[PDB]
Amino acid sequence: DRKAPVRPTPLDRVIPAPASVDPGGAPYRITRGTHIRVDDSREARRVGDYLADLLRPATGYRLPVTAHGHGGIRLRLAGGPYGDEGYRLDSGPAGVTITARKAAGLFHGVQTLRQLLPPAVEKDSAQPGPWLVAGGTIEDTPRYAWRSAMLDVSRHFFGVDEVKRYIDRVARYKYNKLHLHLSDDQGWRIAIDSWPRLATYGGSTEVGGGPGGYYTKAEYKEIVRYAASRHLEVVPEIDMPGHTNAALASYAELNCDGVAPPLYTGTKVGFSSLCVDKDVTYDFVDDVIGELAALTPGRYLHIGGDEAHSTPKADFVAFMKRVQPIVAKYGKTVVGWHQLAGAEPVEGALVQYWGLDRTGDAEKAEVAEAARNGTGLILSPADRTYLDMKYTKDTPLGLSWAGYVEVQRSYDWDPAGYLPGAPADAVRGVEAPLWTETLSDPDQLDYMAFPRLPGVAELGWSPASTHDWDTYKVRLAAQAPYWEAAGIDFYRSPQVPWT
Ligand SMILES: CC(=S)NC1=CO[C@H](CO)[C@@H](O)[C@@H]1O
Ligand SMILES: [Cl-]
Ligand SMILES: [Cl-]
Ligand SMILES: [Cl-]
Ligand SMILES: [Cl-]
Ligand SMILES: [Cl-]
Ligand SMILES: [Cl-]
Ligand SMILES: [Cl-]
Ligand SMILES: [Cl-]
Repeated sequence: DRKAPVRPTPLDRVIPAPASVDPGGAPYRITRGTHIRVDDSREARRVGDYLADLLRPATGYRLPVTAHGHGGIRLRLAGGPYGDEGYRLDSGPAGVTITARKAAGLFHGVQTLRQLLPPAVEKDSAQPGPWLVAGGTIEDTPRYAWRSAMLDVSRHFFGVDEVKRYIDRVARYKYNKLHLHLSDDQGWRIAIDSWPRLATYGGSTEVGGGPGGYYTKAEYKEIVRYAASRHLEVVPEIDMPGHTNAALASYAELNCDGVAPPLYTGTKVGFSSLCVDKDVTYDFVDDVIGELAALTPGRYLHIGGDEAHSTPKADFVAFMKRVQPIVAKYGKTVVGWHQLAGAEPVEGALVQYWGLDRTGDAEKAEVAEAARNGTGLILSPADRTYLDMKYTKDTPLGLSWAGYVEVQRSYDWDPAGYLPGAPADAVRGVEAPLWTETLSDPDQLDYMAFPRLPGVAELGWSPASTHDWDTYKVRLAAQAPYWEAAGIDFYRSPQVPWT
């Protein structure tokens, strides 16, 4: 009977683990007459409608959203110790109430509520339920404010609707940032009006050849809009000065020898570089960042900086000295991969660490030295949170350059002391990147993202006090029938005792 439990989900059985769980008393039961009652604002109705949309198919209930009356489900904005993102959830026969300071907090509370409900809530046709929500109180706040998921759309392109699907997968677990890898050697995926061939030519293929694709400005604005309605701040990346072949192939004049290389359809790295010695390079960078800044309402622009292995250290430092201030010129905070830690991060910058256990002490020290010097740290170790990494040697998709990453390995660590010598106050949070050298459709994205995606969300959200593999894997095993009912393919790890 694992498809419809006799009894409700325990109040504590939630990913991420809530900061505080106080089970007690009888559950609330949603019945055909339940109303979703919201505050009288466009943003409170927005969350209510989002909740109503999640529940209507499987309940068959009308679930009207109103700002009058005493709804059995109440989303209220109120003072409280909940920050921009925390919430309180109270549940019992008198109703479910979710209280927060800001809409993002109500939305996060919605994400807990959908796991308190039974797996049948994922179905697109009406079900018995019963629509029970365990009784008690959850009081929940995030440990880290940077909790991001990356999608690589350069290696294989994914259109607006496929990004919206992936957006909805991550929203489940209280991620608050969506990092988009918009350019690389195999693709340029954002239309730039000052440099139109970047999209029309540089976007014309992908890994393995054939059609590629790109986002018109309107498509990209719709992605940003959609992400925002799921409370994801979009962090765009234009990788530079390496991983730049699609741009180089698009404009001969950007190449140091003035000859445009061919379009790249392979799956290797390191061979491309912008021309640090040419003035146009910085005209090009300034136009691109300018246009991307304008499309970007979030606070951050990612300039990459990884694997510039055809850029000698001194030219790479030079290049980064010049381009970093362009970002603040257009009003944004710079993010780079942690190679930037070795080219003088500007005030306010963050760096994303993608090293592994085999990384050497000198490289890790450079990153911890930048932390000491005030650079924020985003942690995404390649042998922890790279969702493109194989689980075992038998995984059919993915890469293995970082070894194999089973479910326990991905989950079982503490960002706060992970980097030797790094002040734990320098750690802004975690990211789970999903690179697409090997992935070309959304079902494939799912199989590599699930089941590790929730775990990295937990490292970003939950108190370290709640961290424990043996109890976490029980909570994680409970997702199986939810994912099955939703059509989310996932790797049935033997380490996880699946429900
Ligand atoms: C910042 C990083 S990770 N650079 C890269 C190396 O590893 C990834 C493969 O896992 C690849 O897609 C990407 O270009
Ligand atoms: Cl209606
Ligand atoms: Cl009233
Ligand atoms: Cl908000
Ligand atoms: Cl029914
Ligand atoms: Cl925030
Ligand atoms: Cl989903
Ligand atoms: Cl190749
Ligand atoms: Cl390679």
